[PDB]
Amino acid sequence: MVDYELLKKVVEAPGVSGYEFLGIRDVVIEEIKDYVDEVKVDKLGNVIAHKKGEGPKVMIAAHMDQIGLMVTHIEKNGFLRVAPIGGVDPKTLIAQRFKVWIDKGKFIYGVGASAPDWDQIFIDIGAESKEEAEDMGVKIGTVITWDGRLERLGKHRFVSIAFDDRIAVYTILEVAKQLKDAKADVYFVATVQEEVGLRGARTSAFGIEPDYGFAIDVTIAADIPGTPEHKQVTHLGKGTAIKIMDRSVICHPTIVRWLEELAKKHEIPYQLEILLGGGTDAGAIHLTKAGVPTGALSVPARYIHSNTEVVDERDVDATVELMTKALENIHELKI
Amino acid sequence: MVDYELLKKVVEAPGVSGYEFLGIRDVVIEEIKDYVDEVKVDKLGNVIAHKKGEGPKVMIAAHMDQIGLMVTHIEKNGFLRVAPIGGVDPKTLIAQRFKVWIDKGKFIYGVGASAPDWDQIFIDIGAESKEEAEDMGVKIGTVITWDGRLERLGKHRFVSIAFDDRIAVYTILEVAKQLKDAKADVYFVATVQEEVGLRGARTSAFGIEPDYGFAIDVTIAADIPGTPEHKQVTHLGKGTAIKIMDRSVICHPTIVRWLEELAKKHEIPYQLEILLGGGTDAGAIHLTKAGVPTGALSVPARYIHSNTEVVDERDVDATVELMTKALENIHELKI
Amino acid sequence: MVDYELLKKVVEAPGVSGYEFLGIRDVVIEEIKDYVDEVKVDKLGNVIAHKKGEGPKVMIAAHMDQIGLMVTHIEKNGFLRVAPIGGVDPKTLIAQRFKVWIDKGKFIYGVGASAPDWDQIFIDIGAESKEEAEDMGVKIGTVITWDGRLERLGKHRFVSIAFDDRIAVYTILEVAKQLKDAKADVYFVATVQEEVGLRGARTSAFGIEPDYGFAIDVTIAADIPGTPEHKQVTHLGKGTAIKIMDRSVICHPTIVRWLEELAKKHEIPYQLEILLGGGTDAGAIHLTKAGVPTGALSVPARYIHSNTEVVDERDVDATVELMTKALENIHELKI
Amino acid sequence: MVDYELLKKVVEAPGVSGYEFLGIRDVVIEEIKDYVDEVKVDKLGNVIAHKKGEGPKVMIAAHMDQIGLMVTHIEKNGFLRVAPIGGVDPKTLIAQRFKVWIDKGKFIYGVGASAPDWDQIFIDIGAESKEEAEDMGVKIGTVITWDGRLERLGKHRFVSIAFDDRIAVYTILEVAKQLKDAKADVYFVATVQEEVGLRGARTSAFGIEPDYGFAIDVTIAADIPGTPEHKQVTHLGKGTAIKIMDRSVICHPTIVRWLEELAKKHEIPYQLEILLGGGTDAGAIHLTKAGVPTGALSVPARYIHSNTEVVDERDVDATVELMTKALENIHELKI
Amino acid sequence: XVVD
Amino acid sequence: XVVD
Amino acid sequence: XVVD
Amino acid sequence: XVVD
Ligand SMILES: [Zn+2]
Ligand SMILES: [Zn+2]
Ligand SMILES: [Zn+2]
Ligand SMILES: [Zn+2]
Ligand SMILES: [Zn+2]
Ligand SMILES: [Zn+2]
Ligand SMILES: [Zn+2]
Ligand SMILES: [Zn+2]
Repeated sequence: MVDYELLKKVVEAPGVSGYEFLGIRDVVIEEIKDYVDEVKVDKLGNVIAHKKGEGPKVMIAAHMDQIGLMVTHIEKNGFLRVAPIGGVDPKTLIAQRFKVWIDKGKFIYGVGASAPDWDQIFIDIGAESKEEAEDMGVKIGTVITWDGRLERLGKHRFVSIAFDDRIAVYTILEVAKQLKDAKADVYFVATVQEEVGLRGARTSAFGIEPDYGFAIDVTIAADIPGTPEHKQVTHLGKGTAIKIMDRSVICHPTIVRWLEELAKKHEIPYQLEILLGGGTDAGAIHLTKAGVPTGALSVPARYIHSNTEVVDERDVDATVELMTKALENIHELKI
Repeated sequence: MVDYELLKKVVEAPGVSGYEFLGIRDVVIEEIKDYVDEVKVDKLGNVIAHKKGEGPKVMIAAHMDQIGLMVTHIEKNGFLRVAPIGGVDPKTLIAQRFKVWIDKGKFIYGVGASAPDWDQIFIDIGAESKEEAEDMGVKIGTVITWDGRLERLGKHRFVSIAFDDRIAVYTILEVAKQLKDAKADVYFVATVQEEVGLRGARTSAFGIEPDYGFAIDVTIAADIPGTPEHKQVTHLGKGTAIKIMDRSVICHPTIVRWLEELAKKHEIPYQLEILLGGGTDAGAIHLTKAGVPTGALSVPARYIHSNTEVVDERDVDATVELMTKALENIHELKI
Repeated sequence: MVDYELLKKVVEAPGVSGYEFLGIRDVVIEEIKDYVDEVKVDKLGNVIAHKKGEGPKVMIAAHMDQIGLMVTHIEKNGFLRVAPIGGVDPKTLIAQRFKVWIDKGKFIYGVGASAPDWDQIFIDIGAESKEEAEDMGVKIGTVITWDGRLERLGKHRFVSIAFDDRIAVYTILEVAKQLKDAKADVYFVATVQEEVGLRGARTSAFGIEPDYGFAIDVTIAADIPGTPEHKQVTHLGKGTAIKIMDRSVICHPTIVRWLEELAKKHEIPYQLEILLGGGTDAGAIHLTKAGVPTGALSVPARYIHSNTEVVDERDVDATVELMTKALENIHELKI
Repeated sequence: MVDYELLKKVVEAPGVSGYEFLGIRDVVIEEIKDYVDEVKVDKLGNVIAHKKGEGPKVMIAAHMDQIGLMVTHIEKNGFLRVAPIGGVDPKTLIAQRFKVWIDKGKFIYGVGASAPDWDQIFIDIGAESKEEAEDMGVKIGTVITWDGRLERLGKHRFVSIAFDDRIAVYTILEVAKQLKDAKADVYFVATVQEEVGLRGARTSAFGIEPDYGFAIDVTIAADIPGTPEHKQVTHLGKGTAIKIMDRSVICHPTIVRWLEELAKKHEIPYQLEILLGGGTDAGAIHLTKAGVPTGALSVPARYIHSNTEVVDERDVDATVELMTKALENIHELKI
Repeated sequence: XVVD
Repeated sequence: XVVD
Repeated sequence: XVVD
Repeated sequence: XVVD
């Protein structure tokens, strides 16, 4: 149901917050340029892909940065100490393999070791001293990601590192490929630094000054053992999730119901999402300048912020379909 | 290695967040005006010193507000209750002497008394009743700072109140004095209210709309007894600290390495800084309008947010030197 | 320094306790048969490779079983519950990828989820119901291993699943290849079920009735950050570890010193090992029938019982060398 | 569905570990002798009933010892202090009636009294002094069992003391009665001291030296209120339980699946069993001499190790049937 | 049943 | 996903 | 220095 | 390695 090869390219490219230029940036540019009129990279590194059209100016954002680690110190015996880039849980770093990036397109393996707190965590790269670790290319500031790869789980699901929005990056790439003569001036944006504060979405939205804003991200799917039914949030395979509100934004009620009605009309499976906490790019977009009415479509995902996030292709397809239909009909929307 | 008299003037002038106009503002204006083309004070009180030049527009910010206390209530027997202005730790107020500001350039002494929490802290000014305290000039809203003075510690170090950036204010004053025919349109800004939320940096950056942003502040130097080596952050005397990232900002990687290369080329001692938390003016500057590539140079400081902060003159000189070199070569920077 | 391809073959073959026949068994037989006179598989599944010689009958054991998981229940929504095979720590199962074995040479991926205890752990294989999980080939009793692969760490180290003795299996394969006309009747044994109680070593030793017994296994290398020097046990790269005693056996003092003297004479790096707990096949071998004088050589390993165990090739080579020298000179040993 | 009178005889005969000769031994001999060629009692007290046949030598073990208490001290006022024989939980001794055995076939009543720990437990036999208790026949070493009797619970269930394997003793007696001209050399063994360490099974298996081993015991049936579905282990009435593994043994995979296939072929209800802990006679049998491939059939039982254990006749019949079919077809088994 |  |  |  |  999804373009597996394309999904693999987007999830496996490195790109931690602030360092998206090391891999994911070029993948997004290469895969979207032939479907838009112009592609530009702004000050902070956001990739802005503009598809000219006659209608409301619409910004669709999917963050391309992923959570990771940064080397803070190299111990006398070669072990590495780290700081989190984004909301990383120490429990997900123990007895795990990592890719320690020594240069663009170059990495060496590392092992995470030693509930665990940050001053107890360290990375072993096989060095015997600080000098050897440095000769291997490691320095204070070296970025690290899990050694994760995309794989299939059963008939419709997948496991991978960084679905937390590389699945949304995949989604906008697919939407850009499907969109044909839409009555709207579209700006697809692969935003930077969402994991550290919705930073890229804030600056790109300011520059674009859209009439309507849309974010595509993952949302909590806690439909797992031991979770009370009312706390599951979303269910895998039950459709794209239309966000009503999360801690960072209360989606415009008119857009929420407009999306719900569009889903019903085109027989696209969907579910309604409400989060007690969490934050998404929409949280920044809607507060741009004099205000921007916004909505958000989310891909349900289990085990978010780990090397083993899980999504369902049926929900991904539903998200691509609903966003495409939204762009084709937004010229009629009356707020 | 530093202009001791000038440093004393900047650290001993009162200027708590929101009330910088009571002392530090005038000191900054007086000490920088003869080295720039124009000096202006904006809406919130930021001091903007413009030095015209041919090149990129660059904003260099150092916050002039310091942490302190504000009177919230006067007890029946004349004792004062207080609220913190900025991140003040009660442990630093016990058995300490304070300057209670009753007017611009006028203060009376106070003694802090009674781990301690805020409802247990009080200030004794020698009054016997609420009426006497009021006759002495105290009111709800009266601001208070520690009674601290600059002194030397050994050959290269110093102890003082408010190094937490008055050392950066000193730094930009020195940079302004050294800068000669730089190929850049420079805006030196002594920002207000950094301690309560990077507020002054946000509004001044919006008005200036710089091409490049730089903040100068203090950073953690925990190179003291009992601290694990990987948690020391920076070391006094080992150079100016080039910030890679803190909780408020991920400095532009190109600027970070550009600064590091400049330091190496000009033989300026430096060290790399990463903070798990903390916040600096750069956190506001870089998110201005459509985004601003930023960097930050920090002065390592021990015992931050107290009346006894400690810095090393060698790191201060390195910061002045590197910032000066950065401004002289920024016209060549390619991001 | 090691035959990388051979090591990869032995560590990546599945073979949890009691189910060694699913993969590792055939690898051992195939890789050792051309270097011995006869290869037999006994009642419990031990692989006994006999190399005829004139001298003392010697048994050298390396366990081929690895720790893993077994499906105990399939939840209504397709999730799997598990029980440990061997000493598995729940902390090493969180946000990890697994190979769920549905048949010999056939697996599907699984994700571990939800300090964690066993009733909180579960595996997600992408199934939506118990029926779907069963159609995918899963049943009560299905065995599972981590999805781990051999990789290099720096110049001399490696990371892999199951070094906990697949490194010893590799060692005996190498010893069998190097041994030439040794004055000893050698029995190389790849034992089963060591992780659940030194079971295979007990039954194979009974049948062989050796004059001398030797076990090769991994031992604790806790030469990592935060560990007191006296609690490190062994150090990676400092040589093969000659076991003095662990909780399961007090190696014969004459053999211990004989091995130490042999190491010195042939300039083979070595270190002495003492464990407060732990257990090894020697613990069963030495108590066979009327008693068997035994010794044990261990390969120092970090992060034992996880998907990211780490060893140093220099210690592995030292172990191969010392065991080979021991077999060539054991005919002179006088106990 | 079961021979009620025979079951009553086996469960109500006294026979705590080490003292099986006081009652259960003679019951087993009397009830099995007419169905075998010879009956012998070995050194430790195991009852070995041999039924000659042409085929593999097979040992089928069911332990005849039951848990109980032993008098450790007689207080000045006649109360008795006790030590457990086997894994007895103090909570099952409070306000309970006991049979205090003063001689073979002679007992007096006792009452257990005073979560409870061992130094708080005591038995009241109505004596007023130590001397009176001794005159009544009690001494240090006197054994005690609960005063329990077999009774029916509904249509298919029963409640009784010592089902924990007297139900297996009943099973082998029934199998011995049904077995006709089996192609196997069968040794039915009522083992001693299983509750204190699988002791009788170890020595009898050594002497018999079987080609195949089978144990019949009870297993956990936690299909009661408040127990999570994945922790129920087995369900009453759902069939004989084929053991895959428990803490003491990993049943030979070939035998496990062979038994499962036999059950399917003969339409005998069965369920698969996996225990995180627990121990059974198979744990000793399979490690005999050079190893013995073994399997185990268990009777699901609720409230194990108490005076009120509960089993379902349908599971008991299924166990008798499957074991009988196994013995009749074992000559074809190829391991 | 050792244990339970 | 900030937070989770 | 916000925080420390 | 039983135990660790
Ligand atoms: Zn039992
Ligand atoms: Zn029992
Ligand atoms: Zn996200
Ligand atoms: Zn996220
Ligand atoms: Zn500051
Ligand atoms: Zn501060
Ligand atoms: Zn081992
Ligand atoms: Zn082990």
